[PDB]
Amino acid sequence: AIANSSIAIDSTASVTGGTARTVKELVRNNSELNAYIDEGLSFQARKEVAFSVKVPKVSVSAPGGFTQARSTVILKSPKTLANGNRTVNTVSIQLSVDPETTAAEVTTMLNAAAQLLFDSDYSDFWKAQALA
Amino acid sequence: AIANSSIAIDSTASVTGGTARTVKELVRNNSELNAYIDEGLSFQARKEVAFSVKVPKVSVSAPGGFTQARSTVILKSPKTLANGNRTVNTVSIQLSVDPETTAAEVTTMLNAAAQLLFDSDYSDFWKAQALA
Amino acid sequence: AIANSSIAIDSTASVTGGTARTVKELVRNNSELNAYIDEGLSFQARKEVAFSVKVPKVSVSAPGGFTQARSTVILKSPKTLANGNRTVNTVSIQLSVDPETTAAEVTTMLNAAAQLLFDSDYSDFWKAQALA
Amino acid sequence: AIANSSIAIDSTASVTGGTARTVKELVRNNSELNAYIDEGLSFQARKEVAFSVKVPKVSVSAPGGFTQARSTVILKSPKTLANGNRTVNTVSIQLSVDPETTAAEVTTMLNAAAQLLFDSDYSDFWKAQALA
Amino acid sequence: AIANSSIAIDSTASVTGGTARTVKELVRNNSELNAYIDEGLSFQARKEVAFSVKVPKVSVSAPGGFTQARSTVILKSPKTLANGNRTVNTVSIQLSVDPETTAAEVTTMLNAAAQLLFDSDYSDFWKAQALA
Amino acid sequence: AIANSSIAIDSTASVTGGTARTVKELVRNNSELNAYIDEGLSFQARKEVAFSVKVPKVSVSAPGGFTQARSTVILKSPKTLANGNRTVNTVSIQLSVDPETTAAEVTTMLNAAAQLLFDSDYSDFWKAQALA
Repeated sequence: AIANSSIAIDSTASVTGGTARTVKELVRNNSELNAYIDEGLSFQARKEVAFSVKVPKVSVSAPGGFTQARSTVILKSPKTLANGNRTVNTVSIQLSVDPETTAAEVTTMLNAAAQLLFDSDYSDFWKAQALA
Repeated sequence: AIANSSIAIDSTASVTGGTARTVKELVRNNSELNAYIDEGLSFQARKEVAFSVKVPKVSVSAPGGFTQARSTVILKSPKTLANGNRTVNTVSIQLSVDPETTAAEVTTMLNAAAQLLFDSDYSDFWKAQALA
Repeated sequence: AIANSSIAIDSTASVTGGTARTVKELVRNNSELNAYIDEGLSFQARKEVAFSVKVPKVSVSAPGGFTQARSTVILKSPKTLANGNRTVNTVSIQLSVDPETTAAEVTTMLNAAAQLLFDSDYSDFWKAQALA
Repeated sequence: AIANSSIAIDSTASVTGGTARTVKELVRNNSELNAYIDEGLSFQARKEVAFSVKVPKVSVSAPGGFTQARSTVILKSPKTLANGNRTVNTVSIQLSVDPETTAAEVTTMLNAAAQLLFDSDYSDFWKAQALA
Repeated sequence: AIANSSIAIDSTASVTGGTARTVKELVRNNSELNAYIDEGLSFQARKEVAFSVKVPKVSVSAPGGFTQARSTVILKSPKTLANGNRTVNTVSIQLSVDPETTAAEVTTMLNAAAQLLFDSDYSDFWKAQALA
Repeated sequence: AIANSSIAIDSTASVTGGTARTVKELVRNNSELNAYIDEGLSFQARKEVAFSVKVPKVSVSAPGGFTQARSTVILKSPKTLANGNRTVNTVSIQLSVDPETTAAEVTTMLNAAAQLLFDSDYSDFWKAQALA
């Protein structure tokens, strides 16, 4: 259903229901912030999420003088299989903007990308792996 | 920010306001879709979200037996600089689950990851690039 | 200027007027803090003061026995030029005392150094680069 | 105390109390001016301060054509240890500005850097070497 | 003494002596956290307590799946001897516990372990090394 | 948490939870004392705490005359895991302090160290290894 879909641009996103958890910080080091979501689960099945930041550096290429500012979030979800082996399902979110980018342009990018992974038109692409 | 933030697990995410754009496919093949968000803009200033897919491959030495079902989305965003040059800002979202994962465990991961895109708690992390 | 100038040793330095900004931490680790003075500016035009630290290392062939306690601060300041390029002006302050130094001696040193930053006598030296 | 601190930007700094000394100039050569603060002390315990200037030169890199203009001040504080060996405690202040920088932009930098080493919060960073 | 000493298991440990100091962190380095207790002492005579973690790593050995989660706390209390030189008196504590263990057991173990070091029975053991 | 945690120096540590068990010694071997807490558990499920002393030895090095007097306590709490096997969760404590130390400072150190392990700020550090 990635075809004539629909997405609201420059819109406010909200969340209703669910169970409010808490992101507990574990270690901040090496431009990385390791944390975990507290759902009252065991250590082997947590919801660890890692926040990392890559600050821009001066360059000669990169038309504007500096490399892009990258911000990456990886959410880890341990899954237990039928046999009993443990696997981790991950979602990575990486945002690379030029340092000249305004906060309103980043907000538009953030909100449009949020609906890209919760709008119903993309359900089969994420779950069924269906391009059309 | 990233420290004591709350995320509503297994909630419903919606959108209000904004302008409804259609998204129109440009090019296909192979296991790779290319589209663009139509908002009445020029050819160089259009959004252009891309959709990639990596099907589960039958491995041997892996949990479950197969490799993971990778599904990537990249939203591009052209921006013109103070020197007149042209660059692109991107948001890359990769979902990597095992094929044994159910749709409901995937709908939870997407909703959790979508919240760390638009939740007000993680704003200084994306725009100010402030880990804490 | 630098010739017959007067510096008030062991005085009290204060500030009047101006706008009170908060300074916000960006990134930590390791023995290196990074912050930014928040004055409602864009990401490329923010102050961004950084804090470094070198702890006293126990040497052998040194006065007192250990190496010196180094403490560095670098205030950055973005500036755009007449050709549209971006550069950074910096102020670097390094304090290097022996571990046996008392707090009042460090207070005196910091007061003298601060005086040799804002005293009207040393204005041509910083801006006009006039040695005398 | 480098966290939610406070600094006045574009403010006037003043000094009260203390004992007005005099900076007597010793040697002015090689883009350097050696001087000493006169407190009626011995030669082995003076408050020697060195002023150095590094003028910009033409370049092809350095986006604006010139290297930065640097002004350095080193204040030396002889300390006598318990055993009896003599060490020197130094404070370096290096200001590097692009030559296009206005005098108001330099004044703002100087005033912010002044409070960076006399505000009561950073007292823990300079003496205790405490990042937070 | 040690023999026939009584320990109250699963007990709340209070404390009432006053002199509420503050643990201020200094550096972080590699998966560590070096802090110090702010009591107003000298710079090289303060009590620095260091924290460290050694999060479990998935092994093939370790009958239970993988290594334990050890947490260390070293409290360094410096001392000036009569002869004149300096020495540090340290108190290290480690918590090598299997990651599957619950938080109630850890609280039980922490209380039982901390029930030593202030119980009157062990006073001579900690001070005079009176084993028997 | 660890940052800005308060510890009350020179404090009386009480305990009120009940369940007054008894430490019964088992063996002595070489300058050691292996005991166990009598809670009615099984033979290989009881908690054994081992005490050991390492009295000073007159050296030529050791700036203070001779090595420190160390006292170790290891609390071994056994645990049966879900997989079925058995493991031990241990809490070791050491007091390597210089023999010239008075008993008052040793008591201060023991109170400060035992003020950890039951303080609320360090709960997350001991349980989830939440350094930051």
